[PDB]
Amino acid sequence: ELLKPRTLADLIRILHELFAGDEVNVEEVQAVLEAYESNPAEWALYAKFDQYRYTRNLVDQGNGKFNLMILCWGEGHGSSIHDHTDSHCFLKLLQGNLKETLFDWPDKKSNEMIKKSERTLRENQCAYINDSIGLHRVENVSHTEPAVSLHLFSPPFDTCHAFDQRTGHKNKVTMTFHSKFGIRTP
Ligand SMILES: [Cl-]
Ligand SMILES: [Fe+3]
Repeated sequence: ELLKPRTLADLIRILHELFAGDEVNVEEVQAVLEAYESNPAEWALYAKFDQYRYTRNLVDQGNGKFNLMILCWGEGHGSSIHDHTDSHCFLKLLQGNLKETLFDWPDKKSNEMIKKSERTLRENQCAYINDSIGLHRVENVSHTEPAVSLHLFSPPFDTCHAFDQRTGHKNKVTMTFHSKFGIRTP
């Protein structure tokens, strides 16, 4: 029975219930993420920015079932085109706006990766992707507003691929945490 999360802590408690088993009800998880109304005071601890690129800030390890993290995007910061390592990805906006550009998996032949579509994800909205759907790039294209997003990855993963938009060629990337549980982790 899905109830509205009252706070980030309540959300986390509900997520531990939704991931208690071995499968994932994507629509329920997305609905509860969307229903949490972002409260900046509740997540300020995790919102640690870097001047030069976006940061990944671990919030909860989901009793091993998921990584819940907060990504902090300075003005003009964005990601590579990337996959999600056979995991679910839920992305909820906590502050600002992000542009999500979708791409299909490349063919073996070296070719330009052409976007399928793009959209603007707005405060409190929750997007979903997995490798069966395709690849994406996420960007804060704002010149004046930092963005903050809440990401849930299940199962957790520490590597993925970045794709060269010019060729479709992929390279393995190891993701690093800027902080864990509010503590800077150099
Ligand atoms: Cl992502
Ligand atoms: Fe992603």
